[PDB]
Amino acid sequence: DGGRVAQARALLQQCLHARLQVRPADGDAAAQWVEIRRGLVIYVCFFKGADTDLLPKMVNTLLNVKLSETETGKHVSILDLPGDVLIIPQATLGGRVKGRSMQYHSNSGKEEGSELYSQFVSLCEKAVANNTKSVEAGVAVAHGTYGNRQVLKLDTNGPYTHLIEF
Amino acid sequence: AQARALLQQCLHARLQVRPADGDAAAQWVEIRRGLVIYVCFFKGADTDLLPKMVNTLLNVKLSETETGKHVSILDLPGDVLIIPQATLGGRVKGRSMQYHSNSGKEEGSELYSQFVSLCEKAVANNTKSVEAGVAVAHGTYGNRQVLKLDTNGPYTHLIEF
Repeated sequence: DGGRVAQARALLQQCLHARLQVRPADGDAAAQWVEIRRGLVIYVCFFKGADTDLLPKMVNTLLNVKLSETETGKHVSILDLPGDVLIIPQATLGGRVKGRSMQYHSNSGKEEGSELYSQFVSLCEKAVANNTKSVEAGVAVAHGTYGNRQVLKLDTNGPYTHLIEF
Repeated sequence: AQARALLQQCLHARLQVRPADGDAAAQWVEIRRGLVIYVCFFKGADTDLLPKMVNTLLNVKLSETETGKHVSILDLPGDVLIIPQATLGGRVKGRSMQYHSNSGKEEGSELYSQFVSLCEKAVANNTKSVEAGVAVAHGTYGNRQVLKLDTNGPYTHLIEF
């Protein structure tokens, strides 16, 4: 691969339930939240200098990878389970250790990463909306607010965590 | 490649360490404010590099203080929860995963135990950790890792060895 530099990183966990803060408390206004039920949590990090075709490859790969356990114990995709999807921006996955600190030099800048993040979210939403099984079961796609603290509670039957690099 | 570790910051975590057996309820461990270390060991991993691996993970600055600066889990100080997680070594192959480079049961189990033991020893040799009564807890190798996790931002990092 000649040292071809990575383009993104995604971490995938299975959940029974997730609750994610989408706005922090602000004075008299309480923090605001989104939840999902049984489903897939995708944590995403984008790197500088990636191909124009990265996002549809990521959507296709991640929604179709067979990581969700059926009632028989067989592994299917989130689209086939079917289940919810929660997307969490997680640029820290790009951090590389230097002494006792992390460096994030390969990470997309705030504007680039924000844009890629909104786009990724929207493509996932559409892909789920194109999927018959998902639509008919009423599954939902939820997502974290870019730039915020990802206050997350997660309930699992084994997160079954995988990492996929683009 | 020796190993992969995934690190997440928590306020609380609860991990099933024995499944329910008939009448016998599931058994569990917990930590409070702490670090969750998910670990995967590859085939051929050198046991003599495990102390350094422990050293790297317990001393990396990922835990937030009230002033917003970061310190290791030993300086925070907080708890440590170690979760076996060889799925982290999976490589995507179309719609499936391949785990070819992961240690087998015999080798994996042994590395895991040794790592756990070295983490315990490292915390017990840390003055600040001992003064505060922080605990190291660990999952059961090869069981289903039933986990509840409560975070103020998991702040998830990945470190390769």
